[PDB]
Amino acid sequence: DILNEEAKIVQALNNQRELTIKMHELKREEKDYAHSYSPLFSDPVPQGGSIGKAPGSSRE
Amino acid sequence: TAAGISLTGGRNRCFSEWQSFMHCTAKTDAKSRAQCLPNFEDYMECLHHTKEKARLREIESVLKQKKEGLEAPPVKVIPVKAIGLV
Repeated sequence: DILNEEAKIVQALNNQRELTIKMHELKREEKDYAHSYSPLFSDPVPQGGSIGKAPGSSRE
Repeated sequence: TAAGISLTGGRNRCFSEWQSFMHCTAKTDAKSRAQCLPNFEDYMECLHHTKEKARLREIESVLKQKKEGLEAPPVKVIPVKAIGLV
C-alpha cells in the first residue's frame, strides 16, 4: 500500500511536469492573425485612401 | 489609422510597394517570412531611393571623367515663361 500510494503521488507529479512543458511549448506557438490581432477584419492587406483612387495602384 | 492615405486623400507615393509586401506577409508565416525580403526591399527603396542615388553617383562619376562628346537626344531646360514657345 505504501508503494502504491507513493507511485500514485509520483504519477501526479509527472502529470504536472508534462502539463508545464506542454503549456510552455503552446505559449511559444505562433498564432493566426485573427486570434492575435483582429478576428472580424482579418485581412492584413490595406486599401489606403479612396479619394483619387488611380487605376493601376493596386498590386498583389 | 491614416496609413496609406496621401496628402490629397488618395494613396501615398509608396502605397503599391507596401501593399505588395503586405500581400506577401499575409500569405507567409514566421518561418517563411524571409521569402518576402525582396518586396520589403522594394518598399524601402521607394521610401528612400538609396540604390537609385548610388546608381546616379556612379553614372555621374563616369560622366565627369569623360572628355569625349555625347551624341544622344538631350535634355533641355527652359524658363517657365517659355513653356510652349516656338
